[PDB]
Amino acid sequence: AKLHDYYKDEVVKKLMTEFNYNSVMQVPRVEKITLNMGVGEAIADKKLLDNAAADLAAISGQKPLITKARKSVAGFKIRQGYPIGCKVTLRGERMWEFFERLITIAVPRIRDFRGLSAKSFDGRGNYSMGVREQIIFPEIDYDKVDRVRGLDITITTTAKSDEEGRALLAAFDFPFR
Amino acid sequence: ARIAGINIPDHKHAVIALTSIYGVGKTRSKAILAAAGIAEDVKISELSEGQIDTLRDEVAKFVVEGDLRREISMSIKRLMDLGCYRGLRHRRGLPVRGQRTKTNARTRKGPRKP
Amino acid sequence: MKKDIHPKYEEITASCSCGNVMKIRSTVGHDLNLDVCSKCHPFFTGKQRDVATGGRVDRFNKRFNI
Amino acid sequence: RSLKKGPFIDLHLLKKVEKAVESGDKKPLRTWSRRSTIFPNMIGLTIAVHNGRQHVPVFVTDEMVGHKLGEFAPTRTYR
RNA sequence: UCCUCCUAAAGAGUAACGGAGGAGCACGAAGGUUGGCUAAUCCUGGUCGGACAUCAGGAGGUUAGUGCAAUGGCAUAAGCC
RNA sequence: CCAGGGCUACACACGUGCUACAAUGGCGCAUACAAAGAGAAGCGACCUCGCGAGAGCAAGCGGACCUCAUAAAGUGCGUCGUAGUCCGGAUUGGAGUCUGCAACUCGACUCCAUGAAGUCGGAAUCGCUAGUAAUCGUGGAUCAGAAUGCCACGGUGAAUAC
Repeated sequence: AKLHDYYKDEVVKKLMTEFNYNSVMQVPRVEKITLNMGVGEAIADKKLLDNAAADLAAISGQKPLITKARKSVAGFKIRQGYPIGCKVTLRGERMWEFFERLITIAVPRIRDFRGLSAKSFDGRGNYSMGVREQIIFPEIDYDKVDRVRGLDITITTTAKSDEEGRALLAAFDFPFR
Repeated sequence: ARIAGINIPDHKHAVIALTSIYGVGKTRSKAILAAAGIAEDVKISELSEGQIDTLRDEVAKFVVEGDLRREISMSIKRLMDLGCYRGLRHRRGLPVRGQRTKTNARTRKGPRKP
Repeated sequence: MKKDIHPKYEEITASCSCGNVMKIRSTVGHDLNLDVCSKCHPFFTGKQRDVATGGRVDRFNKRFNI
Repeated sequence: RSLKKGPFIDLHLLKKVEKAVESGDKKPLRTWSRRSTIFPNMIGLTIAVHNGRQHVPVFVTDEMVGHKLGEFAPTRTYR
């Protein structure tokens, strides 16, 4: 949790004077980081799914939750209850250990990194980011992999506005475009 | 390895292995390994870490995989938004170096579909 | 967490080429050896390269030379 | 691509552009010299080069200085 | 032959070759209990990803759901695990 | 008469070619053996510069003597190891050289980068009887420049004909 005590000592005073908050319970905290990987080819083979589940478990460090189809969509030829996606919720200490590992080890490995968007906020302080290539995480060795299988990461924060949400991530050198 | 962004071949000699990067062929790769003091007959598996690093700053002197593609595509977009003759043939999709189109130019025009 | 269903989440050491050696916890297995890191990436100079788009009339003055 | 020792300009247009640059923004300058390059003192001038039958007007920006004048007058028209 | 609504005139019932629809089953869980949970449809953000999969958040408040027609009911859920 | 443009267009179809799809090959280094022909407002050594196309300086030659002009397949050695791969070279970007008043339409060539289609080709169909087919290079005319065409020249060199 090398960034958690970096948050607890450097960030919370750098942000409370940034927004003249009256208390320390006003500063936005990042509560959870969640890792979706929508497979969508599991209708063809229900072995491409748990191959896409092992590498989420390799990136995160915990066994992922296989998600099911919610309604039913015949435009994609799926029906209710079919396993379509695969998610990982990261809270607490492993959220912090994933957060340092993303911004120091993973995001520098991006082929043609130019800077993450500042326009990619939901409007409620949450930041979402797709990664489009799983190989930048060094837990997946290059030889065993058979599909590119990109994923997407959405960081949930307790920010009221995304202007405060952009200020929270900038204190962690979450770089930007 | 991860030379200049990608580079995972193996079992190849380093002059041929280096050519996987978009921006280096056989003669630029020979210029890399001469300036790095690496013999050309070595595989990447037998490369020490004290040799992979002195290629990364060596390959960094030439515009390669990342910033080369946006350089080339902007120069095409420099022509296409100029409205010049080469830009005009880039738009329609047709050979731009002044060669025939009566019977050939399948490369620019794709397959003969109808 | 639940036991025995998660991958082996152990503490490894990561060493980049710029000298930043860092201690993390990951399922790589041990001893990740990097090439680039946060304080090794050219996000402060390398992002600005094609932002410098270059001129066109100076190229003419590199050819007219007079 | 050609002629390192000096770029090429028509004197018929070089005399015409030096009069027109000191006379400010004028009517379009008719010319037939497609083969001449576009010197940097021609930026903003509305040269009208010949394409075979018309004098199509080209508005010279700074981006077109390495190029020649005929690159902006497509002589052949197509469907 | 049976079920639901209207005709049917605010209890019940009530006809016509009157107006609309269904049934001749399914289920060893879709039954019992205990514990838990709360929908539809939009909106923004997000790799492939697209009106429309899977994620995050907000709005919304049952417009959802009920093995099967329609009415009555259902949040203490009779809905979901 | 003149300038500019067209004869070079491009949804497509055909003819004749060239280069390929590789290991009887590719690439790297070393090295051997030709014939024929051209050359004066022409051919252009050697030397120097340039990665290179070339440039500068410039002898010699109207020629069995001078120059174009190092023939290439071959052969040795090394590597590649059957992959769309060190195959293939199209296309495109950038940077150049030369010719010419001038290279945009619309030249050839070099350099760097790129690296597509193609893994032997349907029905059909062509050429060839011996120094032939096949394959390898060289020269010439036309020509300021611009051929894979044409016309010539030699190298290696078959199979088969009941």
